[PDB]
Amino acid sequence: TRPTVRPRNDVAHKQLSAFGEYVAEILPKYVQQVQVSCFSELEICIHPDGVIPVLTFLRDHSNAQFKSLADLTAVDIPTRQNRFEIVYNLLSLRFNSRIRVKTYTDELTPVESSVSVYKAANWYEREIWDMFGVFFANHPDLRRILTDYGFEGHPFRKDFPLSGYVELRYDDEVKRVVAEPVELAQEFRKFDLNSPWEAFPAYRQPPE
Amino acid sequence: TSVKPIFSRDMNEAKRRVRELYRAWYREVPNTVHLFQLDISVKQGRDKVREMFKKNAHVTDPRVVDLLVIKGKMELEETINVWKQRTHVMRFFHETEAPRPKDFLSKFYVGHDP
Amino acid sequence: TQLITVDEKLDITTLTGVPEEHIKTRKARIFVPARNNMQSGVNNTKKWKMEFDTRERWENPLMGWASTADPLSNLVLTFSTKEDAIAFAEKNGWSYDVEERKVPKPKSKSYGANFSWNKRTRVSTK
Amino acid sequence: LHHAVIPHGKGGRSSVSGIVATVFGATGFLGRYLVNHLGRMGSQVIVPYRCEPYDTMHLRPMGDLGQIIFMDWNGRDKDSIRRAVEHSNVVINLVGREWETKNFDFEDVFVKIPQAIAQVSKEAGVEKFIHISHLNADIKSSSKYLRNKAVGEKEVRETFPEATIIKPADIFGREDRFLNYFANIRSLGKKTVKQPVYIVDVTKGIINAIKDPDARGKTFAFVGPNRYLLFDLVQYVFAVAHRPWTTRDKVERIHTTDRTLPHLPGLEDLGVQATPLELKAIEVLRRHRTVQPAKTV
Amino acid sequence: LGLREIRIHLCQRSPGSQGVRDFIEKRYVELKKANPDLPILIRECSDVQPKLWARYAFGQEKNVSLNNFSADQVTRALENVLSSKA
Amino acid sequence: GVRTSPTGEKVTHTGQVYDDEDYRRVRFVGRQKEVNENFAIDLIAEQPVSQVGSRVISCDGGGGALGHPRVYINLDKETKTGTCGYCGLQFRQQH
Amino acid sequence: ILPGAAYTEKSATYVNTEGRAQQTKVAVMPPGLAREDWKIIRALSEIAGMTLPYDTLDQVRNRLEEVSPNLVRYDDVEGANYFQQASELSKLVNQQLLADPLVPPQLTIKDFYMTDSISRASQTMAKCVKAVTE
Ligand SMILES: NC(=O)C1=CN([C@@H]2O[C@H](COP(=O)(O)OP(=O)(O)OC[C@H]3O[C@@H](n4cnc5c(N)ncnc54)[C@H](OP(=O)(O)O)[C@@H]3O)[C@@H](O)[C@H]2O)C=CC1
Ligand SMILES: [Zn+2]
Repeated sequence: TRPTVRPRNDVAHKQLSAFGEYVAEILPKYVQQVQVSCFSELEICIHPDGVIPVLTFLRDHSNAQFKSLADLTAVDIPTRQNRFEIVYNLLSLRFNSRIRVKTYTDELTPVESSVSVYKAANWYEREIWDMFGVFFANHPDLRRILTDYGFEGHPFRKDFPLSGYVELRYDDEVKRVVAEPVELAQEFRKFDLNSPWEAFPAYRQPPE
Repeated sequence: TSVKPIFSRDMNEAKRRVRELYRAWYREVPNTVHLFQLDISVKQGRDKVREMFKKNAHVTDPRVVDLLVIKGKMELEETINVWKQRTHVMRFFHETEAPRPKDFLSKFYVGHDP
Repeated sequence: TQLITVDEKLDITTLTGVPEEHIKTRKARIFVPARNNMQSGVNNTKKWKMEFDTRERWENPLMGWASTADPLSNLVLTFSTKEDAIAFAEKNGWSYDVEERKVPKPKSKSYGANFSWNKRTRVSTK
Repeated sequence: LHHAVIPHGKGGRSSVSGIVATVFGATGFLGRYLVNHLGRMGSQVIVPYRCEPYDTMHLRPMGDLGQIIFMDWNGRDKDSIRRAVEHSNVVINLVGREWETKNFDFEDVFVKIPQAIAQVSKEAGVEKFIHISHLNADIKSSSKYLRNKAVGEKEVRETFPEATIIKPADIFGREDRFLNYFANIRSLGKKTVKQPVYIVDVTKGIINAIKDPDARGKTFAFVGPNRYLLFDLVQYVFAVAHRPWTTRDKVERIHTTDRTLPHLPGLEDLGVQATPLELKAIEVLRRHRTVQPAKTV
Repeated sequence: LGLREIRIHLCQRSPGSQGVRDFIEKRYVELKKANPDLPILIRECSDVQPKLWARYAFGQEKNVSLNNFSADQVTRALENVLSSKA
Repeated sequence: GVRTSPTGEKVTHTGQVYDDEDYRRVRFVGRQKEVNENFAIDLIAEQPVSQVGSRVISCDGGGGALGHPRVYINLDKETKTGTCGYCGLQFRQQH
Repeated sequence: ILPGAAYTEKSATYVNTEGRAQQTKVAVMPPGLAREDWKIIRALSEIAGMTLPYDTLDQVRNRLEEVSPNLVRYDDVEGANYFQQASELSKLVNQQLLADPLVPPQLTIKDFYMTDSISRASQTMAKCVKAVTE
């Protein structure tokens, strides 16, 4: 498996598993899962009440020092009853390492804003308000950042269509750019691409 | 059934926030018609405010009406600060849109939609 | 305390920005998609799908393209179970209907049955 | 009915309204808003233009792709009229000048060219023909405008007997020559009574006259909801505008009272609620700003 | 102006339909012999409650719940239908 | 191999032409309907049938890697020639 | 003539020979000015001044449940009892058997391909009939 296969990094896998045990036993109040992928990335799946206690810890513990918030993300998985998955990506420049802190919410449960831990988050979770509708409590200035000012709905939800519900055109009667219910001259052609054969038997789910 | 609140513990505090938001919109509407130099009246903009509040009047969940007050305050903050243009304020008034057929018969005449 | 009790039915239709025309006139369909009979694989019959009723597609006068006015025309949602799809349809106010999962029943196979002494299940060729 | 002209869609920009319109005089004040209101339903608008193509550019965002066909024409060339109308199912005439020129008098613009358009539209098989007269069109009128427009109305009626002939009184809008004439005059007040009609009301009247099969062969009178004396109307215009090119034929039409024709149907018989001038005069005359309403009769 | 059809909805297995079931096993046949040109549509279904629809002239329909009735009560409701004719 | 409808409109290699009572001819008024006049169904019929001495022939369209994928055409039927499914070149067993 | 929707053009309840009610879905829309069938009948009833008490498809199906509630229980065969009582009613009138032998209207594959208005308007079915007759 030399030329074309990605070489597995076992040292980083061992170190991230050990540090994941470390985080899981320092913070048992909030940590729900700890996992390490085959390409050696550590995910710490926590309860949403511990956004501030975990992320401060990783920012301030002498064996963590995750002083950088690389990215903050939501993922909409509608079959989960807590359909939004808030993903923090942290960088420790001291220990040259990355950690992922994942948590959950639905449309109505507010996540605590992490601006007091990382100020970097100030726009990012603001984007999570704009794209997903996840509310962040105790945010300094929570409002839309990317959508238009009269925009209704949250676009990166997966029950939101690819085109919107409204589209703009200039109207010469009212002398104004106006919004109208969307009509496409060519509908977006949905392609059903998934093969009916199983691709990865290592990821086979057990039947009912 | 035990959920985490947003601002309001029940519907009384929630209706209080709805009521303060309606007060703020009612106060803002003449300034909006002036500085955007809209071609509507203050009565008409306040009727659109009342229409947007009474559209959501069927809701019995405190968290949903908390988020509705949050989004109404975001709309008002984008209107007081001149962040909307005239176009975004007048998108509430569907002026260029043709009136939809409302009865069964004209919806039968124009097409396939229920 | 820091928790409140809401006994109400979950409804987020006022928050999702969806126009009312595409809430109370659309029929969500919750179903496991049938296996494509061009093929023997079953990996597409594993999950539940929520689709909607198809609306009018017409001919574009310029190019002949399929013009639509339906925003929910390409919206297919994927769910692990039936109850997740039903909870998601009820959460969004979509009137739905549910087809049950149709599995193939357990067949009784025997290669020796192709060569019976007295039964009609003999093969005449192989 | 042909399969390409059956209406489809929900009546938006990419829809098909089933209306194939040849709008003569689409580059004017009325043609602007008529081609706007047609192009937003998804109508095949044919715009024959006389002018520079630059002066037609504002008509281009009004419809979807291929839904406005611009083509050259000439009033004294019937071949170009046939080249414009032979595919349409409706032909709307909006050709007009407030002044007579070196090459086109009032008889050319109001008698010759509408009769030519209506005759070539009759012989090409066009289903619907709409012609726009003026409310005060009279044979014994004091102004040559109204005399030639009455003669042209009579000729259009006798050469296309199913022509919907429409009488607007005085049309106001952002590009009018009625309130913008009074705002830029800085002539007097007389016993002249006027009821001015709004341009979107006239445009909705023309489109509802296209859609109505009862409007064939009728004559409609599009008037405003309120009759004003000329003096307090002009004072209301100078009041809204924050104030303290012409010809004598224009002055003869300003001092012509808008006649009352109760036997002709109006905007309400096409389903248009006529907008009063106090709702739209601020929208028209906001540009002239560097108010108690007028009295009706 | 007159009765036009009778519709009897019932379950196959619910106990509330039991008397309705006992109405059909014994008393339907001489019912149908007495009204040979009257459509008495018996409609069994899975988990419905028993019901007696009477359709009259010009589309008018009356509705009698036959739930938990004995066969005599079903007989009396049905003969009230046959004798009323509103 | 173009021909013309009674409206004076050219018929494409597909066979598309608008009707007389179709309004959509107005798009070519003052302009032109652009058709391609090299119909491929007439051009491939000008190619002579290749006589070969084998039972199965291979065809890649000519040019090697510049043609189509190389397919194998059987030539057992003497009633019909064997046509390339990509290029349309036809072959006959000469025996 | 009232142009109606075909079975691919409407969501529509059909019941097979074993009593199983089923529903089509809309695949394409009816061409031109053609409409769904009960929409046409309901619009006619509103023009005639005897407006039927339904507006949407769910309300039609509520009426359809009112007339027989097994027409809204999809992919469900409902058991039908009472063979004894129908057989006792069948013994009343003694209709006489004719001397004509039982001949089905479809004897060969020739008569299979065209039975209704969709199959007779098919060119594929015409090619099938022309192939099996030669
Ligand atoms: N208040 C009003 O304006 C009223 C108007 N009407 C009638 O409604 C119609 C439209 O009015 P309105 O919009 O104000 O008119 P405009 O003056 O704004 O424009 C008239 C149109 O006709 C075209 N046109 C004029 N003369 C000729 C000609 N000799 N040959 C070819 N085209 C010509 C112009 O084209 P181009 O751009 O090339 O000059 C222009 O597109 C007219 O017939 C007018 O008489 C009736 C009652 C009231
Ligand atoms: Zn080849």
